[PDB]
Amino acid sequence: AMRQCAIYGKGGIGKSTTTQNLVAALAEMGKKVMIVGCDPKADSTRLILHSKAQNTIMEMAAEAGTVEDLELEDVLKAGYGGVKCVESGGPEPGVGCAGRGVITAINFLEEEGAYEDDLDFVFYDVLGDVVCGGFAMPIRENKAQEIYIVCSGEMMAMYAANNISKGIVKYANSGSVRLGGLICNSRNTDREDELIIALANKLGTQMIHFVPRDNVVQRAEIRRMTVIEYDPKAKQADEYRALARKVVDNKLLVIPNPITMDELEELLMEFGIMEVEDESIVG
Amino acid sequence: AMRQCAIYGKGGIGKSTTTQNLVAALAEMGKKVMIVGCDPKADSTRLILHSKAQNTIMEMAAEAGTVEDLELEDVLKAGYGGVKCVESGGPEPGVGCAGRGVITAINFLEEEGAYEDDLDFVFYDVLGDVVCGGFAMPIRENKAQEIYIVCSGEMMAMYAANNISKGIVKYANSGSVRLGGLICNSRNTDREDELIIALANKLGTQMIHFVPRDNVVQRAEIRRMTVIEYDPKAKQADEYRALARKVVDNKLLVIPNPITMDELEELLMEFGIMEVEDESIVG
Ligand SMILES: Nc1ncnc2c1ncn2[C@@H]1O[C@H](COP(=O)(O)OP(=O)(O)O)[C@@H](O)[C@H]1O
Ligand SMILES: Nc1ncnc2c1ncn2[C@@H]1O[C@H](COP(=O)(O)OP(=O)(O)O)[C@@H](O)[C@H]1O
Ligand SMILES: [Mg+2]
Ligand SMILES: [Mg+2]
Repeated sequence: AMRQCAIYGKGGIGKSTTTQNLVAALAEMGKKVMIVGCDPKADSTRLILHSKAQNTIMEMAAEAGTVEDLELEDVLKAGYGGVKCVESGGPEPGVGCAGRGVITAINFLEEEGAYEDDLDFVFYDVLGDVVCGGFAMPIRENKAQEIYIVCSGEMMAMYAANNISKGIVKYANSGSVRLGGLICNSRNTDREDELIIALANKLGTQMIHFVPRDNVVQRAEIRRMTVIEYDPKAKQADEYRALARKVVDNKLLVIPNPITMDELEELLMEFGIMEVEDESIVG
Repeated sequence: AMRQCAIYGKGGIGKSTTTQNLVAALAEMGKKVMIVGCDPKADSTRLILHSKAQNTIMEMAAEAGTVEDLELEDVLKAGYGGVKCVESGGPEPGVGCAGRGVITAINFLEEEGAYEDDLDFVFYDVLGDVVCGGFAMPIRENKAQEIYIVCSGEMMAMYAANNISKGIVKYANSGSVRLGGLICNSRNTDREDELIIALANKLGTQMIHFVPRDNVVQRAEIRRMTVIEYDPKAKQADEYRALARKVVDNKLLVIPNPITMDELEELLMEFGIMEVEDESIVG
């Protein structure tokens, strides 16, 4: 068996940091994992590969001739813990559709047998600011059964979580795409954990983990590593191991109940997030 | 004469707060302004209209029959300082193209003569996480001559600024779309002003204003107002008046020089943004 998972969320919310660290923790447990980068930023695999980034399927297809010309053994790259890595890429700004590379990449990986019987997990790291074109494809075409949304007490982050949830509902008449959980990537603000638990409950899911804000992430990433590899003893390494454990153990996969903007505003005001003057722990 | 301006930037960076406050300051000066919301979040006019939000052209066209059926006098709404307001709207998550409403809205406003000879400014408030479909239309179809990008020391915010700049370059062989400036929306971090000045210089533009992080924004917005209307004496009201003055006075409109991710990473490391442990002013 293999579990096809996607990590969605607004830009800069922590999808790639959270995904690569979660996947490093899964590899540390003995899981076989593939990361498929589905964000035009195309740095979703750099911490596994110890690299600047990774050349994209779009770039490699352009050099080879066509995508069907590429070899999977030439495309996939293995890094920390034997984690397999691939980047979709996408057109330059202002051209066609920012998500078109995701469609090409997932279809190529499926056609060429990348989904080996011994993989335990695939994680798609997907841009979530718009739910359309190739960014919607993992939901619309039933590629990722378990959606985990990285979010925070930020209105935009919660709005994005709600829109991804609407996408899941839209396509629920076929396939098996479900919301698996919210991951709160901390803004170091009072009652943020309570806020995302409350949002999860309104959507019908759970807050699968509260990831603290820890500057060790900046120190590991300057060195192109996951915290798991950079400092296995770090407090934050144990946080990603806890998230990985709860993902492995998770059995709650729902058709979510999207909320109104009235409900989103009520949550923010209920937990006093917009009335906070300073961080929970200054420094 | 009228100046067609667009405010771009990543989600949650401060486009709508900055645009509505800038435009309130322009109205306070005696300028005639229209805001065109080009973000599916569709809350780009609520602080001018004292409102929850505004019904969108897509919503109103669906109720009327077709868009060509709508009357401009029924669509535009005036709020604080006589500022005229309209929202594009867009399809539900998972459908067609998130930006399609922007195309319909701008074409309708142009056809129906919304661009009255007495308007001094139009501001499009445009989603900037992807530069494609209707989100690219204001650049591709020469609708906004002056692009101002709201950004911060956040890598994602600078990446977005660079991608919007690539879009401007892509379409520079026709029309007159130019980069007018970066607006730094402060994260209360050391040397962030210096970082965005340095980014502006590499792109060939300027940092037109450094907008401080001020919790008075949360207090005004809870009451559905700009800071300009909520508290005309506020320190932050004078910040938006300074931005408005520099926009009125700006004559630097360039074809930008997009940078590499290497250059973006070099900027972050040069100004020590990722090595900071606490905010510049705690609290
Ligand atoms: N838990 C965390 N603590 C500290 N910094 C974090 C944490 N999670 C993410 N970051 C930082 O936040 C920024 C954005 O994270 P990233 O995963 O690249 O976002 P996305 O992939 O959603 O655009 C990066 O600078 C990253 O190092
Ligand atoms: N200068 C500022 N100081 C304090 N809060 C701000 C400031 N600018 C924006 N905000 C807040 O940041 C959030 C996002 O701003 P918004 O303009 O809605 O972003 P966007 O339109 O780019 O998605 C809102 O909660 C807004 O009140
Ligand atoms: Mg990423
Ligand atoms: Mg907005």
